[PDB]
Order: sequence, then C-alpha cells, then structure tokens
Amino acid sequence: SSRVIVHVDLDCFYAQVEMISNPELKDKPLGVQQKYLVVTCNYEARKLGVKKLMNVRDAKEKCPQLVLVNGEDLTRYREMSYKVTELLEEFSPVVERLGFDENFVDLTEMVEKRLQQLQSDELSAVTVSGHVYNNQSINLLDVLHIRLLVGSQIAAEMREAMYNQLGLTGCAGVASNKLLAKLVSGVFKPNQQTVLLPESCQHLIHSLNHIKEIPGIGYKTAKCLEALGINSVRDLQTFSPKILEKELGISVAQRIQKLSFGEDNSPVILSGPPQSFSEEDSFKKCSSEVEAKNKIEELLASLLNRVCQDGRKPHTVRLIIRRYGRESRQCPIPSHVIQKLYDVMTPMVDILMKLFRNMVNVKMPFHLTLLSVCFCNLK
DNA sequence: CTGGGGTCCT
DNA sequence: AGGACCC
Ligand SMILES: Nc1ccn([C@H]2C[C@H](O)[C@@H](COP(=O)(O)NP(=O)(O)OP(=O)(O)O)O2)c(=O)n1
Ligand SMILES: [Mn+2]
Ligand SMILES: [Mn+2]
Repeated sequence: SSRVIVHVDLDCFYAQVEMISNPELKDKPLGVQQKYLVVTCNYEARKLGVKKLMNVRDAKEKCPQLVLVNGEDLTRYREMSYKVTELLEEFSPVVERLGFDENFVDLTEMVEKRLQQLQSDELSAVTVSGHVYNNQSINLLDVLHIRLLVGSQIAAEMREAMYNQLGLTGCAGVASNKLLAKLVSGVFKPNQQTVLLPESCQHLIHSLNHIKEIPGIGYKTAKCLEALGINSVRDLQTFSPKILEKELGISVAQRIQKLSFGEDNSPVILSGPPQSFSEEDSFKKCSSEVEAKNKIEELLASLLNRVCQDGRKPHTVRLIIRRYGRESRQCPIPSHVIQKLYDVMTPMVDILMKLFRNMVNVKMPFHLTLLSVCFCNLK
C-alpha cells in the first residue's frame, strides 16, 4: 500500500541558529566557519556568490564584506536539532533524523485519520498547501492525490509550528517514499514546500544531472559508476543488472538501481536517543604527546558533561587519529568508572592515552592532524 | 585553506 | 577496525 512521507530540511541551519542569537547578523551576509571552511552561509551571502562549504579565502574573495562566525562548537545547533525532532514527534511518534537539520515523518496513519473524519462535501474542498512539483494537475478523484494533499497540509502545519515554537524556518517535501520526499523538498528554497504527485516521479528523477545527487550514491560508488560509462540516471536505470552486481556487489547494485527509478521500500525508522556522542579537534600539527593528552583532556571534559546530561551510560570508548587515512582504537569502559559517571577524568585520560600509544610510537617523531574521542555503546 | 559531527554494514 | 554512506 502507498505511504505518505514528509522530509524537512532547515534553512542555512547553523547560520539561522546564529542569526537567532545575534539579530544584528540578520541582514548582513553571514558565513559559519569551522577552521578554513565556510560550512554554510545565510541566503544574503548566497546572493553575493557565497556557497556552502567554500574556503574562507574563496568566500571572502567572492564577498569581502562577509561576516564570519565560528561554528566549531555544535552545542546550540545540536540543542535546536533535537528541539525540532521532538516537535515533529508530537505529530507522529516515528521520526527519523538525517544529520542535524533533516527529519522524515511517516504521515500515512495521520492522513488516513484525517480523511476518515471528513465527509463527502469537504472531499471536493481539499486543497494543496504550498507547491505542487511540475505544476501537475490535481485529480481530486485520485485517492493518492487526496492523501498527498492532506500530507501537504500536515507539512505546512509542521513548518508553521516550527516557526511559532522554535523560530526556525525550513523546507518540506511530501511524497510516497523517503527518497522522493527528500528529493522534492529542496525544489523550492528557502522556507517553501513541494508535494510530488505520482505521475511526476520520473520527471523529478530525471531532473537530476548526475547519479551522485541521489542519496545512497556517494563519492566512491559514483566514481565506480563513472568508470563504467554511467553518467545519467537513465544510464543507471538501463544498465545491465548482472554487470552492475559483479562490479558493486549484490545489495549495493540492487538498491541503487531501485533508487535510479525513484523506488524506496525502506521504512521511516525511529531515531530516538543518540547511538553515540563524539568530539573532534583538527589542527595543523600535533607532535608533543602532552599536547595530545591536553587535547584529549579537553574533548573528554565536554563529552563527560554531555554524557552526564543524557542520563545514559556509555559502555565503550574510542580514540581516532589522522596521520600527516584514519585509524582508531577502542575498548570497553571499566564498570566502576561507568557507575561513578568522583574524578572520572584521570582514569579516562589514562585509558585513552594507552590507546593513543598503541596507535602511535612516541619514540619516533610523528605528525597528527586530528584527534577525536567517541563515547558509544550507550545503555 | 578539507569541519564537526552522525548512521549502519563488513 | 575499517568502510561506506548521510548532513
Ligand atoms: N558537510 C556538512 C554539511 C552540513 N553541515 C552542517 C552545516 C549546515 O548548516 C547544517 C545543515 O546542512 P545542509 O542542510 O546541507 N545546508 P544548510 O541547511 O546550511 O542550508 P540549506 O541549503 O539546506 O538551506 O549541517 C556541516 O557541518 N558539514
Ligand atoms: Mn538545511
Ligand atoms: Mn541539510
């Protein structure tokens, strides 16, 4: 049976968070910077040619009057992200997160209830909320069109509630599966919404100019396909199943070829509480071991506060480094430390330092470009 | 001048 | 422990 799925992506998420805190940034072009990367920027900046994930120098060069704010601490962004997720969970309990600013909600049950409440007179009165992709004509006698229109109404209610209770704006897309909702949400940006009626699905899927634009096909998979003369959605649709499996494996091939047709049987999973907490630090150089112990101390402090806040306990710790391509060592967290979660710091530092020395030899000079710590295996 | 996070699979 | 993917 056919579902109704909604996808929500927040507008310039980090930048919008910053503009809420410091309204003086509301009308100036704003970029959010982590080290040498303008990770996002408000739409004023995008008018002047700034783009997401530009270099700082490319951003200032394409817009010298750009105002930069540091986004290396994701605390406020994370808080807001979960405020949005909890808000959406009021509508339907089952909400799936995709990173910090995107959410999927399966509206099927809700839509059915709303239709059950309706009589025959108002069925003619049902109207779309927001955009209809490709200006496709609505057939009120088509039940799928009716249900998707109801989904557009619920989506507008969600966006409005996000603005009224969280001051956040974003785009939504309503479709029959997660792939099509996520693809259709970004058609009209920012702070708009689009519904995709079934007849336009193929159109939407062929509007893409390369397969990498499909969620599920990343850099590596895209490269492997590029090497096979596959450059369009149709090249992947029309490629031979057997050859594709032989090159990419069975599961990957079948799934991504199903995606090239706009098909997504995957359900909306409940994300719930985080499966892991982590902190990262990048830098130009780290070669003094006591420097590394200081960085790990710093990461550990914040991680400890966050773990304390959740009220859940991690049963595993990891340490990740990058050498001047990424490597990690993990180990379980001793039970008495877990219970104490007391100067839990010093034992944690000792453990993570033993892992560090397992990874890298202090006797030989070394050059590390990233130190990250992860508390996972939460219970 | 290539961040700082996350998920699940193998 | 690493690898693929997502933002
Ligand atoms: N590679 C990435 C992608 C996103 N992000 C963060 C910064 C973004 O503000 C936030 C949301 O990512 P995004 O939706 O891809 N772009 P953003 O929401 O900023 O603007 P829109 O174009 O979506 O309106 O995740 C990141 O830190 N590193
Ligand atoms: Mn966004
Ligand atoms: Mn996003």
